[PDB]
Amino acid sequence: SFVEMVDNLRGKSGQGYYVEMTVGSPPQTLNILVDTGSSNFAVGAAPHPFLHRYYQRQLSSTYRDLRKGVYVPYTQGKWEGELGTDLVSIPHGPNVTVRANIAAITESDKFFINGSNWEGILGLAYAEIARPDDSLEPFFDSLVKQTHVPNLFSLQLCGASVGGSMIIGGIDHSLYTGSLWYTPIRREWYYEVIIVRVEINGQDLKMDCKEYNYDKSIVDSGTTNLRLPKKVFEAAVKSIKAASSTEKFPDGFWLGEQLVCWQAGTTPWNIFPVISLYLMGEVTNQSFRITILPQQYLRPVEDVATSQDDCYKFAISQSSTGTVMGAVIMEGFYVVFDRARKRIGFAVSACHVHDEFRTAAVEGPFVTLDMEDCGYN
Ligand SMILES: CCCCNC(=O)[C@H](C)C[C@H](O)[C@@H]1C[C@H](C)CCCCCCCC(=O)N[C@@H](C)C(=O)N1
Repeated sequence: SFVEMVDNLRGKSGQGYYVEMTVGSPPQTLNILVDTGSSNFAVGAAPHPFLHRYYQRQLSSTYRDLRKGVYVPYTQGKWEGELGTDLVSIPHGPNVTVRANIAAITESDKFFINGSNWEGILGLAYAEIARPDDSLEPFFDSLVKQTHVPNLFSLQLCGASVGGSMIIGGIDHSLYTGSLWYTPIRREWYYEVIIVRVEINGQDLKMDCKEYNYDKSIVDSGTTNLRLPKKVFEAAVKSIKAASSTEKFPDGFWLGEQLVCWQAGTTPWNIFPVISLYLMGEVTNQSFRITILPQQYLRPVEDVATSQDDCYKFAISQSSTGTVMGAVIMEGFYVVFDRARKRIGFAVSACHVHDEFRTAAVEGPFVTLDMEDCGYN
């Protein structure tokens, strides 16, 4: 019955993917952003210039107040509100209803996005990072505990205004090609994984692999870019710069502060390198790799002015809180969050965006010694 969930995600490029949900009785319809980078379910519950609608507790007969405040800070954006519970369901998801924790957003800062079309957020990670603390059971945990929905979900994010699928409770084989490759969820808080090697156009960056996970490495559908720790970010940009030297860039471009353009249909993709991220595998000394095409880290940005050229923004940015594999990475694949078996699977997506002479891929197996040493402690 997964076909009913295919194509249940929508969104605007760079503004997150959202799924439709209903909260309260009678059911209140809202678009909720899917965030594997957090664990709190929250919805705008008070007027806001960027919100077209919001959760109205006074109109729901099943709403229960928990009489507790809550605040949640993200890499960018934050909100605070009032905790409570209410009945929730997903129209284009499993046919079930569950009572879950809901944070009614009363105040926010740089959280809601103008014209994004979503009014709430669904944190799909674990209770360990839930606010105010791990006692606030996350939505998916509640779903799994109250219903017969298996403990896993998969995300198929399709880039270029964007669409995709969140298959709740299973894997839909019609959405990917080739084999699924699994990497262990290191610890159950963020969906933390371990990167064991990085190559750019087939050349190893040759850094201590701990640097790749310096602090941590997570998979986050709620982050647009591929975010890399300082040292790693610098090595990558240096490499990407050198490979594309035969072109001129505003330099602010490499910081994501300025976009580059080219005459329509003349983008020199061939000069931008593919990036291969090797992830720890399921067996001893075994890993696999996923390769990223420049069409993924060069996010298209429409030019409101003279819509004659194709412009793009560099979607790889520096981080101080570890590596973040955002939409830039996920859009190229079918990603399975197999909580039950504590692993995350990757497979080439059916909606992959491949160029003409190169192909995004998930390949294995590779042999890699001392992978455990790649994890930061
Ligand atoms: C409270 C512990 C968990 C905190 N988790 C996070 O902060 C994760 C890593 C980031 C979240 O996914 C947040 C989720 C944000 C609020 C909402 C999605 C907004 C659409 C994408 C906007 C551009 C973007 O890329 N935002 C990143 C920088 C971001 O902060 N992402």
